Amino acid sequence: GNPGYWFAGDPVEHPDPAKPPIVFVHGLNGSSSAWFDENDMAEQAWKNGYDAAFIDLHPDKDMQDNGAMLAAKLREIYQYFGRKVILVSYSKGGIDSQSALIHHNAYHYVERVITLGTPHHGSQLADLAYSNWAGWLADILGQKNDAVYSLQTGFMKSFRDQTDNHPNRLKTKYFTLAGNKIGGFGSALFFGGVYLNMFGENDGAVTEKNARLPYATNLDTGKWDHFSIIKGNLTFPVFMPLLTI
Repeated sequence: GNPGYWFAGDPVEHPDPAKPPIVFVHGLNGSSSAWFDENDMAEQAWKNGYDAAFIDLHPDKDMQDNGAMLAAKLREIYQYFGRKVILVSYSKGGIDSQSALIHHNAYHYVERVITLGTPHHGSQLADLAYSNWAGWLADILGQKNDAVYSLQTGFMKSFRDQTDNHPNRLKTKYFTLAGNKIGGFGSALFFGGVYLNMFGENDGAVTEKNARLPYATNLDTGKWDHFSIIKGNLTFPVFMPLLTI
């Protein structure tokens, strides 16, 4: 995509003050198109009466650069909607989200954060990419860069240390969703799944245990793989009750 660029979705037919706008945050090596290409998430939000905005952050930069950018654009989005937004963030987007709120003081603009298959404790596949490059691994992760590097478990352990004890952490409600379904036969997540099976239950890219935050409302592991977890028809109804206050 185009980093820094954000746009609002179609205006809701029947607006509701009880329904905060949702800012959708993509993952690693992605863009706002993740919510639209072969995905009905944008439609799920709009048809259920939710206003929304979609942002392109860096597909190739770490949570610090993405956190700073996201925090900057959240100020503009807050001004656009005239109220606090909910973040629905996928994969690395969940980490960029926390960085924005905690380390870049974006908490002022956000009601709550819902993370979908975010490797909050790092990716063993990212560890593998920086030890053994696999052809199939490029399909799950994208090509090696600062963003993939920032997903290593060692790097994430350090991020966790500096974030989980920060005073700003307590100012926002966190919710996590995680999958236990490995990629279907013929998908790159089949390989990632059987590899991650050495570590535990996983969605083909992130282990269920690494997709959680100690202080978050950790929603019961669903039968989703890393790609199916962002499919609107599958997970929007699941986190829809959380889209309140």
